[PDB]
Amino acid sequence: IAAHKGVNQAPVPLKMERVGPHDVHIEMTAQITDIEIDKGKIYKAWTFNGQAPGPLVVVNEGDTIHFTLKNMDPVVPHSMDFHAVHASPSKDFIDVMPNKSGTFTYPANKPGVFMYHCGTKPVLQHIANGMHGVIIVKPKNGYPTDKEVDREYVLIQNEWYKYNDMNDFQNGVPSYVVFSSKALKPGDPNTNGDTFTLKEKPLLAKVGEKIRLYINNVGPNEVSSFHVVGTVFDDVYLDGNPNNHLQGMQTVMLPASGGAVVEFTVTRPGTYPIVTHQFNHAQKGAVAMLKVTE
Amino acid sequence: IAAHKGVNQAPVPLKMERVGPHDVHIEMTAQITDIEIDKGKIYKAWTFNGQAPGPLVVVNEGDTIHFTLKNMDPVVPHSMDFHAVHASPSKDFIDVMPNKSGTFTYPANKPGVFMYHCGTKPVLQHIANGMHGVIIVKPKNGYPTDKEVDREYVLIQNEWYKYNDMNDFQNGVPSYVVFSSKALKPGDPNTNGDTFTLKEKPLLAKVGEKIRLYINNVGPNEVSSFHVVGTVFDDVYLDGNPNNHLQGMQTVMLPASGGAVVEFTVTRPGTYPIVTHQFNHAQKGAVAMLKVTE
Amino acid sequence: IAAHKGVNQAPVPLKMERVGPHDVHIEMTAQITDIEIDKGKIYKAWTFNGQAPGPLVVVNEGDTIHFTLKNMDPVVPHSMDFHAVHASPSKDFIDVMPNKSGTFTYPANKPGVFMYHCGTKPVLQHIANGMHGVIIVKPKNGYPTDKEVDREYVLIQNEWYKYNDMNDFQNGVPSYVVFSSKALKPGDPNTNGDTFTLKEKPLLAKVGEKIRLYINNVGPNEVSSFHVVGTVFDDVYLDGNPNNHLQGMQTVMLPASGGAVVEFTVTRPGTYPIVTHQFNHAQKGAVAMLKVTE
Ligand SMILES: [Cu+2]
Ligand SMILES: [Cu+2]
Ligand SMILES: [Cu+2]
Ligand SMILES: [Cu+2]
Ligand SMILES: [Cu+2]
Ligand SMILES: [Cu+2]
Ligand SMILES: [Cu+2]
Ligand SMILES: [Cu+2]
Ligand SMILES: [Cu+2]
Ligand SMILES: [Cu+2]
Ligand SMILES: [Cu+2]
Ligand SMILES: [Cu+2]
Ligand SMILES: [Cu+2]
Ligand SMILES: [Cu+2]
Ligand SMILES: [Cu+2]
Ligand SMILES: [Cu+2]
Ligand SMILES: [Cu+2]
Ligand SMILES: [Cu+2]
Repeated sequence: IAAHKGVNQAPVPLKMERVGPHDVHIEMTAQITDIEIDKGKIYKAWTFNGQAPGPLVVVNEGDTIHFTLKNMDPVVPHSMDFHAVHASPSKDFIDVMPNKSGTFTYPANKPGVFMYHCGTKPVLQHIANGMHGVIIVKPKNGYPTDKEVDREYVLIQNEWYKYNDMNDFQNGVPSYVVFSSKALKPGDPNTNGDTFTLKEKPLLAKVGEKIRLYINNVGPNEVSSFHVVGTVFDDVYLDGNPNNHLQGMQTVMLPASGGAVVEFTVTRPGTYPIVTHQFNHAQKGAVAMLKVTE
Repeated sequence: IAAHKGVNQAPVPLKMERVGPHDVHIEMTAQITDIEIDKGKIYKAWTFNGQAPGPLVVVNEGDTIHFTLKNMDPVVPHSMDFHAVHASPSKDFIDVMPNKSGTFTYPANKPGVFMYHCGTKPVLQHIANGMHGVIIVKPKNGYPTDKEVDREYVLIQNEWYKYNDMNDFQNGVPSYVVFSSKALKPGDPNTNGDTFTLKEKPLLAKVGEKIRLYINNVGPNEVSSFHVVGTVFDDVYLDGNPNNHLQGMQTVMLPASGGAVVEFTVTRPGTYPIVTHQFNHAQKGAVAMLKVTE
Repeated sequence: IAAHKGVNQAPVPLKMERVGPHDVHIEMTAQITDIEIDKGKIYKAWTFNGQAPGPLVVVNEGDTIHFTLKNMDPVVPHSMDFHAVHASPSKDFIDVMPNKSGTFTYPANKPGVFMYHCGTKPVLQHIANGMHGVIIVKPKNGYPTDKEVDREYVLIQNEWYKYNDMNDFQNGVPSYVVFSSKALKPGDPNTNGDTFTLKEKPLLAKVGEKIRLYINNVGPNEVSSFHVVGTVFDDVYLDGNPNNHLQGMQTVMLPASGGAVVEFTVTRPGTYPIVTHQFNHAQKGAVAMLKVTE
């Protein structure tokens, strides 16, 4: 795209504020940002807020979201689809033209770990070029294992293909498959989907802790066989709904767009890889590390 | 196949009749029929009854099926495998030669949404060329959410490859991935697996309704990440068994041959896409629409 | 690998012995062994004990495993990762150099049907060349359907690619996809992952029996749509955990590394194919047979 040549828009922080007991304002941008997806490889991503996956959004079950999208792309229209919400797609997930803004409103009345993404046609193009992320909706009455959890992180899986290559997006294998982590609390890491960051700067935990991961596989195209080496998931909630409650799973199957809450215990000091167990994807990037110390 | 050149056998209606409180007769054909799978693209499909996927079959839990297959193919043998039934494959799913008929009998004692398909070797060839469909077995005591449902439809996912190309069927990506809908009640649409019909003639619903979809992914080869844009599934029954009961799922993972009953609420007027969220498949056809009016 | 040319190390039996009420010794080898994976096709596999998948391991829930690996490979390091155990990967799943041994100790405190595999980098290479298998951990209080089961077998799914070809392992479709069976009791078959053995020498059962299969899909890369032709699974326990309890499933979705216990009834005499319903995989080998007699 000739209007993207040389464009590298600095990342902009997510803006969010609660405006009532059950109402929240969220304010994101669509923007064109260079991301290093593998060592030496820059992808001029289409993003929300200059991150891909986009910034983490967390709301409470029952919250109405009043969402604004500011489109900084000079030429391409963008939009937002949150999987958390009940909405009319053809009224509420519509395009925002270059250099304009749009505001849309809709309720999040289901707890869980939901994908969000651009919904502009062709959707595959928009998601593959980087316009994906996660919204977590916290359950009103929690999960039944809340009191057992010591520490929590967010992980997102995505793929990268040949740059803006529709034929590759539809017909090709991924070039890279990657994890990212998005921050829940001050001090947590906040990364982009790349092959290396969570290997070189592992997530951190303490011996004996029960870890919860909020996870989503945003695709665009692949399913994920999510596994943590050296442990067994004690509890799994499919899509993060507390009712969907599995126990003792070695590996969690995630459809494209699928989420889960998983919880496991790290019993001994050491570094614990986190993988998709489709090992062609692992090999192409999708390995994160959790370093567990005394 | 030289004996298929120029062959285009008109579709024949499914014949079905109840012959006892727990016994039903079903009568299908195997036939060679030209189907438009994408605009301008004809596939000379191998079919049941001149539809691909084949016609919908609905029986009650406990019904014995007395199934007859009339093979109208001039040269290729065909057969029937219903996933609903308990049967001896090597006695009851056997071939019916060109211009002959065979009758087989077997019980459907498990509720759910089951694939059926030809079982002639090589099975991949027979399923890929179009010999697939769905049988629904209705549970004796229903589903626990029956009283909440306003409206229901059947959707089937399948793939199409290069015409009768075994190498492509085994080694290639799909050319097209498509939905079809099969009628449950008078007036419902009844379509074939193509890229466009359920975009141009959407399924219809009313604002506020709870929708149930009977869904099956017949493959042959891919798994499906089934999602309805702008809603969350309130309830999911895996394989349509009322015991397998998930809640609040954004996306349902379907193995090849896998089914589900899913239920969701459409809260606002508009058009709601229905997709597999493996967006390379979506892009290659697998998008249906649900138009929701006042 | 020049040091593997001409190498074909005879298979060595698994050594296992109980050394306390909750402690077991296991002793395996890593070795280079020619396996016939399809008729006329030899793969010089990297294996545990000269079988691929490796030998079956069965322990009780609560057992500590004291595992020894003897590396007979003349040049490549190997390791062991059991999905059953809680362990520090970077202390307990470490490499054993050529012509050396290592002993590692760790608890299996979760019931189920777990993958094991080499964990040497690049893991994809080690798993693809044959270093995979299953450990079953038997639940302390069984499964609730134990008393209904007549007969049981173990089945494992894996893929084979172009020989030791990293590009193919990461980017290519499988050449073959295969089942194997591993013995639980004297007289049961014990086979390697190949296209033909369980077609030519089917598993055996009697009319009317309820069959349990312990199943795992070891990948490396594909997911599995597991189905038995001519029946419906009465009960399914995901990952073999008795809590994860589905009913009436036609087809069970298995992630890569994913397991299950499945149970079904064979009602009539005949031969019952067992497949992955991703029929491109079936066609490339992944069909086993169960011959059911009076
Ligand atoms: Cu309130
Ligand atoms: Cu507002
Ligand atoms: Cu966009
Ligand atoms: Cu979506
Ligand atoms: Cu792929
Ligand atoms: Cu703790
Ligand atoms: Cu009766
Ligand atoms: Cu009859
Ligand atoms: Cu046929
Ligand atoms: Cu089948
Ligand atoms: Cu494909
Ligand atoms: Cu209603
Ligand atoms: Cu004891
Ligand atoms: Cu010992
Ligand atoms: Cu190894
Ligand atoms: Cu593993
Ligand atoms: Cu493949
Ligand atoms: Cu019995």
